[PDB]
Amino acid sequence: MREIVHIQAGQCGNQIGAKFWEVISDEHGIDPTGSYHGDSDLQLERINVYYNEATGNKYVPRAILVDLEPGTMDSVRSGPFGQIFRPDNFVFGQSGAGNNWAKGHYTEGAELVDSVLDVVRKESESCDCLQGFQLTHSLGGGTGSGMGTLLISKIREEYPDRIMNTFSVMPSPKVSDTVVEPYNATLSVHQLVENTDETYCIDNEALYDICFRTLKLTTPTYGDLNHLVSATMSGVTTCLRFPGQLNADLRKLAVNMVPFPRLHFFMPGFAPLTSRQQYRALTVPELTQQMFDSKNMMAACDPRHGRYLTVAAIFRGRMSMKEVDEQMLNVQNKNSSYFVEWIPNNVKTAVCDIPPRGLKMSATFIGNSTAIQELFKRISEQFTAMFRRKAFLHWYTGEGMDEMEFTEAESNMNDLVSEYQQYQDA
Amino acid sequence: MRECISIHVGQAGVQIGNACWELYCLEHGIQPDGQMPSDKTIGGGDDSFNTFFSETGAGKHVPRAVFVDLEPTVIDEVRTGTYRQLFHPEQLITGKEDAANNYARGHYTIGKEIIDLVLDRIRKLADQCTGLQGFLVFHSFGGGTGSGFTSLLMERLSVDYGKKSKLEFSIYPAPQVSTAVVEPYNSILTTHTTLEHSDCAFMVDNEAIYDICRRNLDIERPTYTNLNRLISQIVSSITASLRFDGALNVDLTEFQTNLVPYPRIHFPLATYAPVISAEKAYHEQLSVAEITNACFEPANQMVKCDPRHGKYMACCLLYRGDVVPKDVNAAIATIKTKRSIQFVDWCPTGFKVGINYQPPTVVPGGDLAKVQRAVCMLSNTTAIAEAWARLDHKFDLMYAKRAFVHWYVGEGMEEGEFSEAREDMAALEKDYEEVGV
Amino acid sequence: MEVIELNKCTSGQSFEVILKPPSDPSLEEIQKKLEAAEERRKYQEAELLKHLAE
Amino acid sequence: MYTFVVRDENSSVYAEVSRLLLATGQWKRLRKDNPRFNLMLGERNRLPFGRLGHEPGLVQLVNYYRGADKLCRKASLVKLIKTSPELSESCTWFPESYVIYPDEREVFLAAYNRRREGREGNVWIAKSSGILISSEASELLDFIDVHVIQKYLEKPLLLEPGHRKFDIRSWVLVDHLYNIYLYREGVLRTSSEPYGNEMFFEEFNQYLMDALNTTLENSILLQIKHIIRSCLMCIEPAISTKHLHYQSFQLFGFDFMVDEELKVWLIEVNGAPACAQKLYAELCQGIVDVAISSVFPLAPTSIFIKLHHH
Ligand SMILES: Nc1nc2c(ncn2[C@@H]2O[C@H](COP(=O)(O)OP(=O)(O)OP(=O)(O)O)[C@@H](O)[C@H]2O)c(=O)[nH]1
Ligand SMILES: Nc1ncnc2c1ncn2[C@@H]1O[C@H](COP(=O)(O)OP(=O)(O)CP(=O)(O)O)[C@@H](O)[C@H]1O
Ligand SMILES: Nc1nc2c(ncn2[C@@H]2O[C@H](COP(=O)(O)OP(=O)(O)O)[C@@H](O)[C@H]2O)c(=O)[nH]1
Ligand SMILES: COc1cc(Cn2cc3ccc4cnoc4c3c2)cc(OC)c1
Ligand SMILES: [Ca+2]
Ligand SMILES: [Ca+2]
Ligand SMILES: [Ca+2]
Ligand SMILES: [Mg+2]
Ligand SMILES: [Mg+2]
Repeated sequence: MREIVHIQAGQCGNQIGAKFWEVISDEHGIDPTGSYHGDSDLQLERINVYYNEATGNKYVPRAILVDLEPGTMDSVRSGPFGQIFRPDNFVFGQSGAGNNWAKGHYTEGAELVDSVLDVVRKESESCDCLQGFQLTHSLGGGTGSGMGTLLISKIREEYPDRIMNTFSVMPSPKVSDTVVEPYNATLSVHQLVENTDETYCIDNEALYDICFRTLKLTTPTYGDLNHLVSATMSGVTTCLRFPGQLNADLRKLAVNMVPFPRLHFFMPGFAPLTSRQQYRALTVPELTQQMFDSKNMMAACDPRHGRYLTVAAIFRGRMSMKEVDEQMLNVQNKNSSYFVEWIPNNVKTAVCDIPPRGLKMSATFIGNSTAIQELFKRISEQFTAMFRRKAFLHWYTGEGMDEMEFTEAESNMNDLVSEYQQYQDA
Repeated sequence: MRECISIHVGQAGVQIGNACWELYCLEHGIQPDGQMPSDKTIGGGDDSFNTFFSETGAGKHVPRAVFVDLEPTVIDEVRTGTYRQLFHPEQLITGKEDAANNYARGHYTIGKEIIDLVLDRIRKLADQCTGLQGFLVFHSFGGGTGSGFTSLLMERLSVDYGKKSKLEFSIYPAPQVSTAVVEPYNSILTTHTTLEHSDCAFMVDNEAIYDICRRNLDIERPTYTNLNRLISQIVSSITASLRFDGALNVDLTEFQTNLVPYPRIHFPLATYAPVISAEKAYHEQLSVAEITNACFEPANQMVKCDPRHGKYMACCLLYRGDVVPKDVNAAIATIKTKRSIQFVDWCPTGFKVGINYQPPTVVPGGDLAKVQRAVCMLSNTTAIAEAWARLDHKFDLMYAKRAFVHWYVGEGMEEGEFSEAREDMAALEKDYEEVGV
Repeated sequence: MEVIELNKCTSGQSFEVILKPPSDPSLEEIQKKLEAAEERRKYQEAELLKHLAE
Repeated sequence: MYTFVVRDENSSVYAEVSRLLLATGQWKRLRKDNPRFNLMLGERNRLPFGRLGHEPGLVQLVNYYRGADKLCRKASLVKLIKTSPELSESCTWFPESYVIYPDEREVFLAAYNRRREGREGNVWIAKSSGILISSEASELLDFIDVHVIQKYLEKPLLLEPGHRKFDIRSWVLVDHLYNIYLYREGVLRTSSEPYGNEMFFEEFNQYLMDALNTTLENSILLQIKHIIRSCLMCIEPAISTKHLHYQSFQLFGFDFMVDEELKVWLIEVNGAPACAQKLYAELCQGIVDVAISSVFPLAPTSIFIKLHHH
């Protein structure tokens, strides 16, 4: 009875978090009213990992919705599955964070963090055995970025022996709201390197490139971007939600994916990515090849420019597990130079019989690759371009921060890049 | 009659134990409700099957077993399975947080919280014993609980039951059905701590079981149930001498006497034959000579290695079914003229043979075909050191970069315990080389 | 080729065939090492909470 | 696309095999410690046979037979030839040897004293696996202070004109199926002195026809194929990889002497032989054909003579 407490913070965190709950509720047979109407035993066997059970055979997501402004959370409450959330678990302010990390982390967000920890405490106190937390947020804004990392630090203080997992959306000039996004992301990465066990790096650059180049969407919207995030988040949590030969939890994922404490930033990948051919049947070799293809990576990093430390693959749908193991071993034997030799058998594959909605079969890729340094190099370059002239810093010094905190954040992220490059050449 | 207590630790130990106790009930005619119509001594008796089963006043035959796991989902299947009525809740011990594939967590952090509860439940089984021989411990090498809590338990069993014997059934890690990258770490850590507490350990490599299931049972992708059905047959033919009338390996002490001349070299190689597919309707029954010769084909061993490039210290042939002594000696006389069987100079070139006329029982509807005669060969050959060499090499690759070490130190382990454990394994590899080279 | 120790019964038969003749830590020590690892766990957690308090 | 690793840079034979494998476009050389390989061109010493055949989804082949050193070590060959029921019965083609540890000291002197008593040829050569040849047993035992004392062929076949001594080197390939292939080309290494120094079979055959009115096949090669077959079939139950988790092939170098009565004697077996310069291309291609491509096929006479056995 290992429960996961889910937390979504900010506009992006609440939008990808709400889509996550719509998607997995459908897979587990939970209607918007919280009543189960599925037809499989596998749907409910591990339902307690993400859902509480209220009276009347209702299932309530163990989710906490946080934002410094009520706008995005009103959209959730009016959204499709908005009535499935516990009403007490809506914790919101009124001022907003103004796309400012300092407001989220220091001034506006400190004012609201205590009532969020109160809701976290009530959910944790009714857990038979808490695994830890998964957080959805962006790094380019203010609430998810600044207040989200403040939550992570305070949650660790009260729950130092629980796993902290984040779905962190990286900013990109291709999909940009404000120019201060490299500042907010660099400050957040500093916090993530220290206080999370597992971060799924969801780069908006990759999501945009996939929509534009692969899915042939000339003008991608956030809904299009979040369609990929929903699909990826469903796949990476499959082995936490469904019974199988390999049952995972948040700690087993961290132990096996993270050889060194700071290198816990993962490249997600998904196949198929089909443009609306949605009826055409994909073979197991095709899923395996696309799953490792860089055009299916959600972190805008070319894996062939680095080496894989660890890889977790999950195949969903009814297929030959014999053929799945064949194709996965074939990819390793064909491209053996891209897997580090000092971690033997660093690829593990799992199979779930239940495919996601609208797919006869799929494949999700969780890789800890050294190529992820490309993502942090990109942010570090965008950061340095402005910081060398102290551009836009007054928004942050006006909230009490000083420049030294920026210098330390950039230094820590450069170290992270160097640490990934170190084991790429080990 | 002297009792044997079985202890199943972790997912691999529990799921294998469930398969073994199902097979035991089929072999002894014990129904899932615990009743045994052939047993005429109601609520007692000192028969051979009473080594593994006690009896209540109602006639229920209860296994002398205890299942322990640091999480409840695997043992819950025992509470729900066909043989749920066999056990009482005190025998099924579960925790909250499992070891998360981390030896340090199973041994230090979480095992320390539950070690007293397990010992108290084992004491309750030991008090019902008029003369306990010792314990049979089933566990994986790679699991956090199977490695971590087992080595803690084996330490405490040597304290509380110093004069008792402890035999091991260990699942050597294979990547094809593994669950963690750190199984080499956990395997070496638990071997170093358990080495001086186990009197005899039977290693089963999942790689060998997997490939035997593929090539002899025509199973495309063997699952745990496939592997455990085959493992349960091998465990049964090993423990049969404790559960039936016989004269070979009748108590746990004889396992060490007949197979372990040197205490550290206590890992006999198991070879089993024949493995016939049940889907194969037309089956030609193999002879005594054919199944005995199959005991020397590396493709039939529970650990893949080459006994030709090693030395035998001890060999035991365990026949079940229609086998007569004369047929064994004619098979051995033929095999010695053809096979490469090199014994150490300080041991006699010979075989201790045990025959039980009852043929192997197969689970109804299973993958294994019923045969007229089968054999399990237990041979302490230095060739099994190959498995240690492979495992130590995988350990050396990760440890050279200290990869994943922080998860162990983060639970209170010291980095020095790794090198201390590795040096012991280096000494063990040297002990095998000094014996057979 | 010599067959010795032939013991027979209703359940089966056993014997030996020869071909060629030849030519613990106390509970106190365990408890100290387990508590030592718990101390190192508590120390590392205390340093963490101290860092977080800063 | 198959993968292979090179773990013996000093091997001139398999440096050429590696060159040919890459020249096919369907083989890829990995780092020497990459375990995800199909073929291992391994090292001569301490080859990790225990780690072969354990990588999932890979058929692994090595260029050495585990246990073949019993044939390629001089002391081991003498003990094998003396104790094996399949060889010790005959051994009319192997010179009288004795393994002397620095033991058959008494048995050597027993046959030695008989030769001096009968005034027979009593010259013995001592060697290891530094050589001394002497007619006094005292000088032999003192020279070795493990060695073997072998009878030195006092009446060798001498090529003319030149009165020169020679040996014959034959290359034998044993594949994963334990087929025994004898390379059609051997070499004769001439001593160049009265009792580049390389004579090949075509000339040697012509000499035997001109000088002795016989053929290489009839006078020498039948005994060669008999000795090669006897040595390799003897150890087949000990080294075969038929039902093993990995497969083995190996190239051997057999060394023969011919006495003046056209009788062939075995001298040594080489587990890591080099080839003749002229024959490197042909033999290495045959190694790829019958030993490597047989297991890993790619997308016509034979340079080998298949020694038939049951
Ligand atoms: N043959 C066989 N092997 C198993 C079985 N279950 C697990 N294993 C092996 O055990 C190893 C993993 O150890 P587990 O027993 O699953 O882990 P654990 O003992 O429960 O401890 P944790 O890691 O904390 O969960 C893998 O190498 C598996 O191949 C089983 O039912 N049969
Ligand atoms: N019994 C014997 N009678 C005559 N000559 C002998 C002999 N034993 C060895 N020789 C001589 O020594 C040669 C082979 O000896 P040896 O086994 O030492 O070769 P070697 O190992 O030193 C180098 P290679 O392996 O290339 O032959 C023969 O070709 C011959 O000239
Ligand atoms: N993929 C995705 N990215 C988003 C979404 N909403 C905002 N973002 C990104 O998040 C950053 C803006 O942060 P935001 O969440 O709006 O700020 P916050 O509400 O203060 O936490 C920018 O990089 C946006 O591109 C969304 O729905 N999906
Ligand atoms: C396979 O899918 C998974 C796996 C897991 C656990 N893990 C990751 C691994 C990476 C490499 C190797 C080598 N042998 O084992 C493993 C691994 C086991 C957690 C999970 O939770 C999200 C989903
Ligand atoms: Ca305010
Ligand atoms: Ca009774
Ligand atoms: Ca003891
Ligand atoms: Mg916004
Ligand atoms: Mg477990």
